[PDB]
Amino acid sequence: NTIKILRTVQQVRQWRAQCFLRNESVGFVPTMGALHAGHCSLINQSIKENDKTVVSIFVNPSQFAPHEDLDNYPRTLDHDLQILQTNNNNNKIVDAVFVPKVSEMYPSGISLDIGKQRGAFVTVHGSSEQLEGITRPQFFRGVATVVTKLLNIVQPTNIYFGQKDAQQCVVIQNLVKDLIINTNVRIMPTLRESNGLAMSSRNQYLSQEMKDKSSLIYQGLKTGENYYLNHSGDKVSANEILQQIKPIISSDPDFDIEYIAVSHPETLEDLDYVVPGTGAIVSTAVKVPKENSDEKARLIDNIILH
Amino acid sequence: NTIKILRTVQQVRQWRAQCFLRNESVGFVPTMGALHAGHCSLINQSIKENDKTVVSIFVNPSQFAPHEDLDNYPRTLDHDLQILQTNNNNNKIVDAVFVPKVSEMYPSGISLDIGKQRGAFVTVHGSSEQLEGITRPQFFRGVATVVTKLLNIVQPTNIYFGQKDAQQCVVIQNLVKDLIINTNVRIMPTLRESNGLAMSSRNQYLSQEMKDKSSLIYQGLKTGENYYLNHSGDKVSANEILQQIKPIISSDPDFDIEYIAVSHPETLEDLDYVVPGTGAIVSTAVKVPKENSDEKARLIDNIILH
Repeated sequence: NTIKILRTVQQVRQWRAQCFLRNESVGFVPTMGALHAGHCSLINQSIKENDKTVVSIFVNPSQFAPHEDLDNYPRTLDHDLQILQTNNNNNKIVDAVFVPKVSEMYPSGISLDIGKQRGAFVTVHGSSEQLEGITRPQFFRGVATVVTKLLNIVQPTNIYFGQKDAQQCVVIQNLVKDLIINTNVRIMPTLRESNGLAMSSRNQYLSQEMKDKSSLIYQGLKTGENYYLNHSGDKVSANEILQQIKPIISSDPDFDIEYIAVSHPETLEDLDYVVPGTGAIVSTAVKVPKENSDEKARLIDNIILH
Repeated sequence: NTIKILRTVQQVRQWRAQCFLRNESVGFVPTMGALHAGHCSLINQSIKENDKTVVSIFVNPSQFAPHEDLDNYPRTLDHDLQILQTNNNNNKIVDAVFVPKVSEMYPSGISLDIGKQRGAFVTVHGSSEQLEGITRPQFFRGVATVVTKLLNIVQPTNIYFGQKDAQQCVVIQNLVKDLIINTNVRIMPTLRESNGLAMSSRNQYLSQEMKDKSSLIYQGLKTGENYYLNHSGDKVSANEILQQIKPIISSDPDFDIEYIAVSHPETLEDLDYVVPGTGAIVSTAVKVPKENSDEKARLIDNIILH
């Protein structure tokens, strides 16, 4: 009837053991808090597909680099609980939310200084170094490590991720494949504002004109997608797809394009051709102006070719 | 009634799902084949403690280094099946044995060349670099990676290891602690020949005088243990314990002592004092003559202080 807040691993074990006893499937949505409509899309899918659903809220230290001041990451638990309650008014419910301390998730300790780290860590080699990993070479080892721990605590039937973090989704798919984990990885299409802007935590605090300006990014990617579709079931030049997107995201002089890539959906290696039956991940990272000064927000988005 | 040979992950999933349906606890003994009485001691404990028991036989490539010719590791499956049947005559039974191909355990491929490796790997930092890891710096990453995969395939209630590989046991205990895995790690005392020699695969093919000569190693360690016991519940100098052992293993001029260590049972850092209530792992690696020429066998053994 109401959401159980689980603070410790043993509390989750007890909660999950009762799900086991009841023969209930268990969906799992991992988050770092600061919930928004995108997270609710995942949660609502978990509720459709599973008898019971649990959400985690944990700001994972090991995906941050030492030069980042992790102490100013926003803690918004009361807000997040409200999101979860308001979404529940709009539907089974979210049954439990897991909000651990760092020491529960890292019983042997954790440092941002990799030279000081101790204990078990997981690296998905070959999925972690390119694209988003270039500016954050430590990031996907942190992600794979904490998702492994969460999967071992919750032991879900299904775990849910949003397509907007495309490389992250590939890292998790290969994590589950390679560690041979008994869970389904469910990748949900990105939830978008009306104008096509991918949902993010920035959205709700930007002016309408700000969000409208940023919707050009998706508009660029959609043009590349429409190009590939018209050419069918013969292979399509990846570079020719890139030439449809870049001039459109370039149409705004204020945007700084960090990359636009056409990548194999399993190995993330650059493609020369997109083949129907295999497809591609077409992803980008773009710097857009924030509100004032020279501070700029880094937005990512992508579209999947099949 | 007879042992099911499971070849694929899906076969194990089906077998384990029937154990789940039957509400049966599941004990698990992982091996690389070439079974001997030591393995049977683990298996017999698993049968005492669990409704169902499964053994794996898998020579794991990722714990070997490129200069090692993995192709001459002995494959003895028919022999191992005989061990498992003969031990079963002496008792529930071993219900299943899992004998996978490399490609099933490494779906993204495997190389001994670490620079060519791809996919998820697990490292237990801080437990992997000292002692046995000095001559084999790649070894315990290989071990932690394959045990993680096996634990995710079998999903056992209990997993069994022998104390003789003391560092290996610490690596697995910290693996399960740090990845927060829902299994008990059961460490069984080392099974020994009558003269005290730790059971190994070499034993059965050495002359009686060969095994009798090698029993000096355990005899050295036992003297250090008896020293620590007499001093009680005050702390005991670790170096003074070492001075009881080394002259005894040195009594044979043919033995080459690689190390003798007094180590913290959780961090494996060198101890200056062994404190009752914490204790220590006292371990050694010794080169002894093999049969002829200059080839020498590397033996390891240890004793646990409490």
